Amino acid sequence: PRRTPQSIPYQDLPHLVNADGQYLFCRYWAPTGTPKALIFVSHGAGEHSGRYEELARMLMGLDLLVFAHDHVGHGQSEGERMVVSDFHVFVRDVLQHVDSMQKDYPGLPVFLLGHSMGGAIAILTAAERPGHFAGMVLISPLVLANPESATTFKVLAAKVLNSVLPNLSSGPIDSSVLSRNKTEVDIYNSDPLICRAGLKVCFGIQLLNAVSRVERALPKLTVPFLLLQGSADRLCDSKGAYLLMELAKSQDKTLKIYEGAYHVLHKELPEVTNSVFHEINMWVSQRTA
Ligand SMILES: O=C(c1ccc2nc(C3CCCCC3)oc2c1)N1CC(N2CCN(c3ncccn3)CC2)C1
Repeated sequence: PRRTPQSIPYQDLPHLVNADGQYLFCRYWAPTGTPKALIFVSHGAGEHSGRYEELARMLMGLDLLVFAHDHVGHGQSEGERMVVSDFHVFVRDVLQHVDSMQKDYPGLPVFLLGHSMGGAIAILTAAERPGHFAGMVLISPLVLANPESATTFKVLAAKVLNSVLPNLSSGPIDSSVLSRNKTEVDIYNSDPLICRAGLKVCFGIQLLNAVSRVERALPKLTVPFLLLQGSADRLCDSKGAYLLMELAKSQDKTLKIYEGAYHVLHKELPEVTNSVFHEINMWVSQRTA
């Protein structure tokens, strides 16, 4: 019996098998009646789909069918943890899931919501299907990395590759600098489905590939979007938010900057998180009326 990394049989769980034969754990939040639209939620590196429960419940309350999976190497899905052969695998697997849901609900508009790496995945998914998605909501998407961090990582990756240095990775995710809400930090840290290990050089290289590919995709993007960004984001530099506003060709694009807020806006201080939920609710409501 194929089992999750936590030893639970997939036969008992919602799942999909991707093109590489790997089982991905799925999550669904369906309203009681006919949905007005579909929305795929794309989580970031080191986390998983269960971290979106409250956002998904809000969106389902707007009569959308919300759906997600754990990206390969994450959460309850198969794969070596926080490894991917090529970043495109994530996008391919999103497109499989979206295509399979759309055929079950033909004619319904489909939105994307993504955070951080999951925002880069959203951008690249929309760009691979020009004109197809109804909208995207991006919470601190990975567009430009913090320049000092990116340089540090490139130097590390070069040392590791050009001197074959062993047992060296980049640092782990530091949740304490990614939200001001200490309670949320503690909740995240004790989640059994996150990855707390150092980021491997091979995965970092794929995140740099994502950044490069995002920049090439931006001038091609036409999908409507809402972009939410914290000014004190230590991971996804706010300069990237401005680059997305500048280069996307979308006729419907809006940016809200949260002054002083850190990266994880949907798990931030209550004044910020409450606003984030409100803004997403209004923006999606207006576009599914
Ligand atoms: O997608 C990411 C992520 C993680 C690590 C990264 N490193 C880079 C750069 C580094 C330089 C080279 C180019 C790539 O980009 C990343 C993106 N995620 C999702 C985010 N996490 C943070 C922790 N979280 C959290 N923290 C506190 C409270 C609640 N949740 C959940 C979401 C981080």
